[PDB]
Formats: sequence, C-alpha cells, structure tokens
Amino acid sequence: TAQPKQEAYIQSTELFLQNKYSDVITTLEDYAPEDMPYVIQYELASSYVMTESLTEEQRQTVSNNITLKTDEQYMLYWIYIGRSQSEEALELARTIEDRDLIVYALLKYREQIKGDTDLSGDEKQKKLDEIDQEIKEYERERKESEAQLEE
Amino acid sequence: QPKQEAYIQSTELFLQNKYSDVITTLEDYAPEDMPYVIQYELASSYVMTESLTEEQRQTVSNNITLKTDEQYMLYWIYIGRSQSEEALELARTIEDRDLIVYALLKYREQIKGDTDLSGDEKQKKLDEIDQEIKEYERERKESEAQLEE
Ligand SMILES: [Cl-]
Ligand code: NA
Ligand code: NA
Ligand code: NA
Repeated sequence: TAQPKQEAYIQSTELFLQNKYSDVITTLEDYAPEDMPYVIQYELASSYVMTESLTEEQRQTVSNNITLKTDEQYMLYWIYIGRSQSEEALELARTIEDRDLIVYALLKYREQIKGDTDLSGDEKQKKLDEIDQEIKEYERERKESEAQLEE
Repeated sequence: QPKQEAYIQSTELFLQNKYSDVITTLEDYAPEDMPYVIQYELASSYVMTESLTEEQRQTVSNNITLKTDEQYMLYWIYIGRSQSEEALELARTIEDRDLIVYALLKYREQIKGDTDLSGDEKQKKLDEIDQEIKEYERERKESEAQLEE
C-alpha cells in the first residue's frame, strides 16, 4: 500500500536537489503546506521564493531568504504568496509583524482586487484606496525608520 | 496618421500622469517604430503601473530619462506587455545582470502559461530556466561575500 503523499515528498526532494523549482511546485500543488514536514516546507518555499518575479529593489526590500533555520511562518508566507493566496499571506505577515512582507502581500492583494469580477466599480475603487492608504502608511514608517538610523 | 494622433493623445495623457490611459492609447502600435519620446512615455507608463510601492516605481522610472538608450525603454515596454521572451533577449544584448534575471523570471511565467507548447516541452523549458536562475543566485551569493583571504 497507497501512500501518495509519502511518494510526492520523495519526488519533490529528487527535483529540488536538482533545482527543478517548477516541477517541485506542481508535484506538491494538491498538498496543504501546514502539514508538510519542515524539510518539505523548505523545498516548496525555496522553490516559490526562487521563482517569484521580484525586481532587484523588491528583493533588497523583502525577507526572501529561506534556510533550514528559517521559521515555519516565513516558509508559509512565501508558499501562499506563490499560490496566489495573498489574503492568507497578508494575515501571516501581520502575525509575523514583518513590515515589508505586509506591504508586499498588500501589493499582491491589490492585484487580486483589480482582477476580481464579483466586485462593482465603486466597492472596487474604495478597497484599492483603503489598500494604498495602508501601503503608504507602512511606507511612511519605513522612511522614518531609515531617517532615524541615519542620525 | 491616426498613429500621429495617438502619439499626441498619449502625450496629452502622459502629462496628466494618466499612465494606464497612455498604455491603452498605444496598445495597437509597435514600440520599435515609435518616436523616442513616445517610447519614453510608454516605458515610463508601464513602469508606473507595475506592482511596486510608489517608492519602487520612482526608483525605476527616475532611472529612465530622455538621455537613456532606446533599449532600456524597449525592455520595459516588453515587460509591461508580457513579451518576456523579447525582454529577455534584449536584456542579454544589453548585458545587464539585473534585467536578465528579472526578465528570466517573467519569461518563466510566460512559458508556464503558454498554450501552444506541449506538456513535455513546457517542462523542459521551465527546467532550463529554473537551473539558470539557480546559477544567477549562486553568483549573487558569491559576490556578496567571496571570503578571501
Ligand atoms: Cl510555478
Ligand atoms: Na538542474
Ligand atoms: Na531580501
Ligand atoms: Na524618468
């Protein structure tokens, strides 16, 4: 006997050890990240983070380093970002209290609002505006932090 | 000739910061044939509507000036238009590491969603891009601290 999970873990390990990020991702796509062994969370999260379209600036800004010392929450954050579950990544970021991760998740959430088809134009616009205001607030906080550190 | 009027309307929109309106005004036209200043308008408009903080948008677009080479403007227009293959080829021609890496990542996504490619061809392409990305990442880490000596 059926142990499809057991097998996918071995399979993702084989692909990861070869840097086959995309293939790791599709191997694991039907599986809940919260129940994965820590090494498998590591493989998946690394795979998502390695393939996230970040500019050099974004890259400098966000906590996108993943190691076998990195806390589970950071791995879950990047896995949800990777799966386009920005709502889930947003509330993780807030729990973590990582400013730039909240901002990054707010940006992905903005896109999802922009594309949402169930929302009317007015509810749409209101929400984008709420988001941009929150982003600007955090951006203001980052700037003031950097100002104090240069004093 | 409606082309000329599009350039004029895109200018009218650009000067009001109506970046997304600039983009739609020019959507049908080829970027290579556009006058330098319109390439600037379009490139800037794509950058100003990317998913980035305001500060990040400023940082990229403040680097795009009317003394900037046409190539950097074409790069951003391709990115903005999801012509990531084209952005990548240009990026390698420019020989700027950062633009190659960003374009690879966006190209990866183009492949990921390409309907014409078969199941197996898609995967082999992604496998290749994935390995290249690891290679750039390994070089990134090595530059950060060479640990000599
Ligand atoms: Cl993917
Ligand atoms: Na490989
Ligand atoms: Na970083
Ligand atoms: Na500029």
